[PDB]
Amino acid sequence: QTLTYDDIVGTGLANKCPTLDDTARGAYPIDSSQTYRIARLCLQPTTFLVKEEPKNKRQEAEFVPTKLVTRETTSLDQIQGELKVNSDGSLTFVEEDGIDFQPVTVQMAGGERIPLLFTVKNLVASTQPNVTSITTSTDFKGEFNVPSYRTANFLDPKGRGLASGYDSAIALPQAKEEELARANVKRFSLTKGQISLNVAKVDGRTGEIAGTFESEQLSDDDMGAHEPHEVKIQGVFYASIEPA
Amino acid sequence: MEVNQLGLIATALFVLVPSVFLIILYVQTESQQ
Amino acid sequence: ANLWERFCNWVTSTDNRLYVGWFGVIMIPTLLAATICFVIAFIAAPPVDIDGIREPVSGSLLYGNNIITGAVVPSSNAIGLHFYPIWEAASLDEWLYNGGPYQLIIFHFLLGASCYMGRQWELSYRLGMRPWICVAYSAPLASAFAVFLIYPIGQGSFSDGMPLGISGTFNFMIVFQAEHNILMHPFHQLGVAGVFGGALFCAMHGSLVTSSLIRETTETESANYGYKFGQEEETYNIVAAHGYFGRLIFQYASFNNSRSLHFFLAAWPVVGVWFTALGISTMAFNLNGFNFNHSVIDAKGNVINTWADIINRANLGMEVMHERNAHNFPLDLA
Amino acid sequence: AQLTMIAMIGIAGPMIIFLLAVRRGNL
Amino acid sequence: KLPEAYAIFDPLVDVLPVIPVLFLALAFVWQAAVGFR
Amino acid sequence: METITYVFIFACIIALFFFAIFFREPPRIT
Amino acid sequence: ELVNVVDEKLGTAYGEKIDLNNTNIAAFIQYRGLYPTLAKLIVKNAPYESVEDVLNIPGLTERQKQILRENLEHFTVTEVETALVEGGDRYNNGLYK
Amino acid sequence: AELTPEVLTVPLNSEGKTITLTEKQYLEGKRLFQYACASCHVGGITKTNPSLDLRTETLALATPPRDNIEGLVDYMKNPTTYDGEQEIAEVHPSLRSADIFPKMRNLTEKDLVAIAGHILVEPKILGDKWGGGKVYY
Amino acid sequence: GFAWWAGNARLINLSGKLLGAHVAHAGLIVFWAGAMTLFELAHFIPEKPMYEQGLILIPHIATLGWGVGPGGEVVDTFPFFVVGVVHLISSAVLGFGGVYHAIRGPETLEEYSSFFGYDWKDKNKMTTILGFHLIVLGIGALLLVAKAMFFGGLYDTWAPGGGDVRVITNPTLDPRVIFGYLLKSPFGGEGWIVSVNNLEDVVGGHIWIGLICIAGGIWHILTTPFGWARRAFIWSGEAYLSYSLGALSMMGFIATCFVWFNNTVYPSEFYGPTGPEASQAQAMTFLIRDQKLGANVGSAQGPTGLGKYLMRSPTGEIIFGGETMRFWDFRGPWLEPLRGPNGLDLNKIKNDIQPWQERRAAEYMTHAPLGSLNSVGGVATEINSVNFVSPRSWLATSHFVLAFFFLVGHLWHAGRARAAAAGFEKGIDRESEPVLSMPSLD
Ligand SMILES: CCCCCCCCCCCCCCCCCC(=O)OC[C@H](CO[C@@H]1O[C@H](CO[C@H]2O[C@H](CO)[C@H](O)[C@H](O)[C@H]2O)[C@H](O)[C@H](O)[C@H]1O)OC(=O)CCCCCCCCCCCCCCCCC
Ligand code: CLA
Ligand code: CLA
Ligand code: CLA
Ligand code: CLA
Ligand code: CLA
Ligand code: HEC
Ligand SMILES: CC1=C(/C=C/C(C)=C/C=C/C(C)=C/C=C/C=C(C)/C=C/C=C(C)/C=C/C2=C(C)CCCC2(C)C)C(C)(C)CCC1
Ligand SMILES: CC1=C(/C=C/C(C)=C/C=C/C(C)=C/C=C/C=C(C)/C=C/C=C(C)/C=C/C2=C(C)CCCC2(C)C)C(C)(C)CCC1
Ligand SMILES: CC1=C(/C=C/C(C)=C/C=C/C(C)=C/C=C/C=C(C)/C=C/C=C(C)/C=C/C2=C(C)CCCC2(C)C)C(C)(C)CCC1
Ligand code: OEY
Ligand SMILES: [Cl-]
Ligand SMILES: [Cl-]
Ligand SMILES: [Fe+2]
Repeated sequence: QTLTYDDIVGTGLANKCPTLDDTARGAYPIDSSQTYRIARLCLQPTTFLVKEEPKNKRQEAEFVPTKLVTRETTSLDQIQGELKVNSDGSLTFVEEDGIDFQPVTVQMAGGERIPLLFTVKNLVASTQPNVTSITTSTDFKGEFNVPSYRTANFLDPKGRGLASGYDSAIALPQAKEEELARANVKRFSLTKGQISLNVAKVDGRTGEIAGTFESEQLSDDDMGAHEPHEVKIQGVFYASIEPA
Repeated sequence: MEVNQLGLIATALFVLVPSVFLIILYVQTESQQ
Repeated sequence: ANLWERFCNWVTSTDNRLYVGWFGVIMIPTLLAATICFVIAFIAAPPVDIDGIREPVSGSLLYGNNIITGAVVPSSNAIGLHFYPIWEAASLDEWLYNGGPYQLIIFHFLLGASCYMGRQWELSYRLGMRPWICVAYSAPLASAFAVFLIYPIGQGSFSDGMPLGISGTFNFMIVFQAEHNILMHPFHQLGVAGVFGGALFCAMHGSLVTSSLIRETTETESANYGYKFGQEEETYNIVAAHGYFGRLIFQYASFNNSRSLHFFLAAWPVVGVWFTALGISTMAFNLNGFNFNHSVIDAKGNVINTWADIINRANLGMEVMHERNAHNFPLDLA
Repeated sequence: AQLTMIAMIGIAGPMIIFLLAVRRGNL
Repeated sequence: KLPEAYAIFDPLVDVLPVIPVLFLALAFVWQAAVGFR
Repeated sequence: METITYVFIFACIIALFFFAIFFREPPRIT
Repeated sequence: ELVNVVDEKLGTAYGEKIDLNNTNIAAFIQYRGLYPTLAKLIVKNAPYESVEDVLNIPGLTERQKQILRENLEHFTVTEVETALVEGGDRYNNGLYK
Repeated sequence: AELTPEVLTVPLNSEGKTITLTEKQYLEGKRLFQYACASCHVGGITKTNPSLDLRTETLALATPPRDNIEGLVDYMKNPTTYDGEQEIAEVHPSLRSADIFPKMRNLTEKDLVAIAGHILVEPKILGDKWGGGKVYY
Repeated sequence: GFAWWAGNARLINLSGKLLGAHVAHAGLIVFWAGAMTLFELAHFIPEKPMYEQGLILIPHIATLGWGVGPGGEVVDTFPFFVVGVVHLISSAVLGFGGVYHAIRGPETLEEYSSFFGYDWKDKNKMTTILGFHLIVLGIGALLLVAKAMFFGGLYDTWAPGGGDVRVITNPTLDPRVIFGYLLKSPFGGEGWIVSVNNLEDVVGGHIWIGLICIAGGIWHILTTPFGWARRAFIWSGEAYLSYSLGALSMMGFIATCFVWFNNTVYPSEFYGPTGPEASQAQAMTFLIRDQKLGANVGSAQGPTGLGKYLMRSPTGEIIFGGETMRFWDFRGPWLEPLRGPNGLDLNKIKNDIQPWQERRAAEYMTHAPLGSLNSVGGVATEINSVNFVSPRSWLATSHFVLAFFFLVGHLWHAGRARAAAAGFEKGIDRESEPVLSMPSLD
């Protein structure tokens, strides 16, 4: 059975991606001729890991765990896009559209808030060659775009912005402006992230797949005010495949 | 925060000096009776 | 000698230094809960995302605030009117980011103050008093209900209730003026009449009684030692006060009856504050102050501005600036 | 005119007091 | 608008809802007439 | 240092309330 | 070394013509017969390397092409500015009235 | 200053002709504009789509030109998008859509001329305030 | 004992003049209901929504199924005329009775008849009059049921095809549903009984209420109060007044929130959109407009980083963005067709928004319940032109104000009742001041 809105509302289930049965160890075969889309792609994070900074030389900092403070507002869903077959048997998913970002802030020990734009925007992801069947060993690896957490109209607390706002620290009329450059000049970062998607379940009949995902991206830089942190997201996904 | 350094002593004396004045007056009142 | 009757006897006892009573049985715990949470949060709570846009606002002394700028910050707009007790949060960290202390403090407080009002009725009955001091207090209680509960109900969110802070109070009243024009609303004007008028009559009545004290002391001593707590005779000459004040205005503008005088002193500010409380409460449902924007036009149709239009320019400046990152659409409908 | 009818209506009440007091009844 | 057959009573009906207010006023005429006994 | 000052003054006011209520000049009839 | 990239862009053709790669869609109301239909097409099929590329949008009727020709000289192209085109800002840049 | 025949003289068509309204027609039109249009169009803006306003310069760049009595009367009958490419009677009030916008039912032809005349006259009186929005209040 | 300004307190123990005061005052009520309907109908233009016309009574009659057809279009005004005339006429009969009993009738009833006479301290007689009135109210509630099931139905804003008058054949009887509402949190997304959102539950709850009221009426005719109740209460006329002032205050507060939030038994077709509805409508309006221009509304990141048009509630449901994130608990007939199980459905948004929903969204965003005391519609900074204040604000504000004064009246009369019952309502007996006989506190 599939539920109605009034069954789900306020449960938190709306933030959970669909699960496949543990019986679902199939294979979805790929007619290299035919074309396919991804009708629905759903990414549910379960774990937010943030890289520490180790003070001194190549002491190689670790990824430490964090507390989510923004509640059940994290999943990406309704993502759709071309699933292509390439010359060499590889499959490539090209994202077209969807609810493909969520702001998240997590809290590290000591209380520091780390906000991030958890996203797969412009995801291009590709299997190995000679797939011919999607199976419980298929791996998609891809990269995507991570635009600035805030967009250009964002005004900081003293009225400063990029596409709007003051261009100076108006409360300090005759302060020397060079110390303030990084806070006064907002810039808009656009970085790249990486995702692996590991299929662990397949319903051959329906064309649904599910499994596990790890992605790496940068946290918010507050329009260039401070340097970002590297974030690692772990979680589970769900897609359904359709002939084109 | 980059607060005024003399705020502290300004505050301490603003409390201390008038309060002490009242305490002197009260204690020597109580020991008349 | 029955155990419960003994407890009922201590609860309602008039020999306790502070009266407890049945209302006090709710009041005490609820006010301690609200107070202790408020003090802890005012000192040490981390920034709160009041407008639900992941733009946290620092309210507490440890996070860079002073006494004037500090606040316990209202709960997140993402929550709206939803109930956010601690146990509905995944973690205290979550609850703190999202503004949970504000809900704990204001609901315990409103409960406890409501019982404070009941307690006033109740001790009056145990002492054989007339009962209506609590009707007087219902004017400030209603005013607290308006800014902490009624206005958030009408607007759809505790994020638009009054912050528990000094500068937060000012933010509240500025944004209220832009969205409602409380100044042009008659119920606020009676509030001002209630509060100006009460300060006036406070000063008059205090000056008139002091003017007419009966000489009972020397120049070396406080006149106040001429009243002895519980003396039967009045300590001033109300006929001398009436004779003074009647001549300053004219006879029949001055009270000769002390009971009418003191009732009048009770009624004036209580009623004006009832109205101002009802003004907040009705602007909660957007029945706003008078709008005379462009009401005077010349014979061609030119707008001829009035002071009301200058007010509107100011109101516009507050409107376009407040919650500057929170609006995506042209109308700020709540 | 609506000013006509609310005059005949508004005069009714006071007329009742007037008639009763110049006939000296239970007021 | 009222049914055509009652159109004649339009201006009476525009004044009717204020009549309960007038009963409040009336209690004060009465009490001035008896000296606020 | 500013935080400690604010909390110190606040705490002195609470102490003062305690003394003003429980260690007041008892009011005595005449 | 820190510049505001939206202010820099105002010092290019962007600050005097409708820029096919960056300008928000409301600006196409400025000239006749361009909004909403062609403006929708133009924004969807950006970016462009020269102004004249607009005419190779598949689907144009010959009247649509004519309208574009009458307005080629109000158009410019400049490098896509990420800040002007992320967030869907070419369709709604937060400015109303 | 006053409401003179110059003010009240607006274009009838795109050919060049003019009609001169009366004070009666103008006040008529203002009144019907409040009845039928100001809920969205107060002050010459458009609440539900602020990129399109009732400023004369905007109407003159509409396809079918709408900066004349005829353009406007026509629009109130068979509205189009700004480029004239699609009819929009299903989501904009007009006589063609008077089943679904009942307020248009009792509008006579002369009511349309008054409304259209108010629209063209008002910007001559208030200038930038017509269609400028809150910046000019 | 009482002054002219407390003059009605002189009726406390005059059951005959007090019957007249009550009946004459019930006449004023019926009179107002009558005149006001006729005043509204005299002013009513059917081609204008009711809520552009300052109508508060006609929408109550329409909601009961009279005068209207599909979509709330008014189709026949004669039931509105009838309701006003009948009320109007019936007030003369109450007014006649009222001034008869206040002026000429027996000043006290008890001498004339032991049935109609009462003494406030007679606990059996008082519970018996309460019994009778409980039954009357039970009947009143069932009249609503009878209309809904046997005399035309009621208007149903939720009926498919724009809303319509619909007869109710399967009222909800399940006590879990009906009493479930009584147990729902009053807080957001919950709504206590203000969340009732279908006519089946409305009609079912009224069957229950009528039975419970009739059974209680009968219970209170046949019983006298138990000793725990006898010792718990004050038994005096002023004390009964105070209890009822408490109850009407409570009910006034409830009605305030009902007309502010509920759009089932206050259809927005008639009353205008609720505050939340109009706010949701604006987000819908600009989602529709921007998507028509090519915007991908699901993927548009807004300035803060939340979705410009669409984001997630705190429990995950896809909802409208911007400040209206506070209003995501709103449910309405023009918007539910876009809801799937996870909240608003992006494929329904991209493909299946109809024109009627575009019109309704635009209509409601431009008729939000904001306006001035002098009926200038909209936000406080808008210029004169649109003469509109939502009936929902007029009814919400008016009943807030009345509810608050009745709570004050509750406190007034309850404390006085208590003090009068123990005998110190007139002040402190100098010769026996209770404080002077207590030990001092310190
Ligand atoms: C004057 C006359 C009247 C006399 C009145 C009586 C006088 C006595 C007055 C009492 C004064 C009490 C002061 C209250 C302090 C509240 C502390 C708090 O809440 O502190 C709670 C702490 C805080 O927990 C930690 O809280 C942290 C919060 O951190 C935050 O705070 C940090 C600073 O600490 C940093 O800022 C950090 O960055 C920031 O996020 C993290 O979230 C941790 O994960 C989380 O574990 O938790 C703990 O373990 C708490 C233990 C409970 C664990 C839950 C188990 C369930 C037991 C429930 C017990 C209910 C009590 C019984 C009731 C009655 C019984 C009969
Ligand atoms: C069902 C409702 C109800 C009932 C039956 C009573 C009944 C009574 N009250 Mg209570 N009362 C109520 C509600 C009610 N009250 C409410 C809601 C409040 C709070 C506002 C009070 C507060 C109150 C006080 C303070 C007192 C009473 C008293 C009394 C007694 C005498 C009252 C009298 O003679 O009035 C006479 C009527 C007047 C003097 C006129 C009142 C004028 C009002 C305030 C103006 C309102 C005008 C309106 C807003 C709009 C005007 C428009 C304009 C065009 C005219 C009587 C037993 C008295 C008492 O204790 O007796 C035991 C008393 O002292 N009442
Ligand atoms: C709904 C409002 C209301 C009602 C129903 C009443 C009713 C009553 N009052 Mg209260 N009262 C009110 C408001 C009200 N009062 C207010 C606002 C005040 C403050 C001024 C008072 C002050 C007051 C005092 C000071 C006293 C009363 C008393 C009384 C009772 C006797 C009156 C009497 O002797 O008539 C004498 C008056 C007349 C003979 C004048 C004629 C008035 C008639 C009834 C007007 C009817 C006109 C109408 C259009 C006719 C329709 C007829 C048609 C239907 C057939 C009566 C039951 C008295 C009482 O308790 O007696 C013991 C008393 O002492 N009242
Ligand atoms: C709740 C209101 C109420 C109450 C408690 C009373 C009580 C009383 N009245 Mg009053 N009276 C009332 C309303 C009320 N009356 C009204 C509304 C009118 C004007 C129509 C009168 C006119 C009136 C007069 C002229 C006289 C009384 C008399 C009496 C006494 C004897 C009644 C009796 O046995 O008659 C017999 C009872 C009946 C024949 C009852 C028949 C059924 C009734 C009429 C219909 C009930 C249906 C329903 C509940 C309500 C109407 C439907 C409507 C809502 C659509 C008694 C104290 C007499 C008295 O005391 O004088 C010394 C007297 O002469 N009454
Ligand atoms: C107008 C309505 C009305 C009124 C005034 C009364 C009045 C009275 N009833 Mg009756 N009663 C009624 C309707 C009414 N009843 C109906 C319809 C029924 C049928 C169910 C009953 C059944 C009934 C019984 C069976 C008994 C009474 C008794 C009594 C007396 C004591 C009341 C008491 O202590 O309760 C005060 C209330 C409490 C002590 C308990 C509080 C319980 C509530 C539910 C708490 C919730 C409050 C909450 C904040 C509000 C939200 C509601 C929530 C459920 C969602 C008093 C005379 C008693 C008596 O002496 O009978 C002879 C008694 O034993 N009544
Ligand atoms: C100034 C005086 C005043 C005025 C003019 C109003 C006016 C109004 N009130 Mg308010 N009210 C007031 C004072 C006032 N109130 C006070 C002092 C309180 C207490 C604080 C309230 C508490 C209150 C509540 C709790 C509610 C109202 C509501 C309303 C509205 C509807 C009234 C209604 O339908 O009653 C109902 C009518 C009756 C009870 C009379 C009997 C009706 C019978 C049973 C109907 C039978 C119909 C049936 C279907 C017929 C079918 C028969 C079939 C077989 C043919 C109306 C605009 C309602 C509203 O809209 O709120 C937003 C509402 O819910 N009022
Ligand atoms: C009362 C009868 C009127 C009149 C005379 C006009 N309107 Fe509207 N309007 C609305 C919207 C959303 C648009 C944009 C349509 C589009 O192109 O997508 C318009 C547009 C107009 C115009 C054209 C203006 C231009 O610059 O070209 C004109 C002349 C016009 N309208 C006149 C919205 C609304 C409403 C929202 C419910 C209402 C009501 C009206 N309009 C009413 C009227
Ligand atoms: C429906 C109808 C009807 C009915 C009606 C009626 C019922 C009426 C009545 C009415 C009335 C019921 C009236 C009354 C009035 C009154 C008034 C007019 C008042 C006045 C007042 C004054 C003015 C006051 C003053 C004063 C004084 C005296 C003292 C103190 C001070 C003062 C100043 C306040 C008829 C028959 C028509 C028929 C048709 C329809
Ligand atoms: C007691 C008293 C009082 C009060 C009183 C009362 C409250 C009254 C009542 C009365 C009443 C309550 C009245 C009413 C009346 C009514 C009438 C008399 C009716 C009639 C009507 C008619 C005539 C109608 C007709 C018509 C029709 C049918 C149709 C439509 C149109 C018309 C409307 C025309 C006072 C306080 C003052 C004083 C003291 C004592
Ligand atoms: C119709 C309807 C419905 C239903 C409902 C119902 C069924 C209801 C119920 C109701 C109820 C069933 C109610 C209850 C109430 C109760 C109360 C309100 C109580 C009160 C109490 C009190 C007030 C008390 C007091 C006291 C105390 C506490 C102590 C001792 C003393 C005294 C007694 C004083 C529904 C919603 C479904 C739907 C819609 C419609
Ligand atoms: O006024 Mn303006 O309106 Ca009531 O919401 Mn919309 O903005 Mn925001 O959050 Mn607090 O404040
Ligand atoms: Cl702000
Ligand atoms: Cl918004
Ligand atoms: Fe005094």
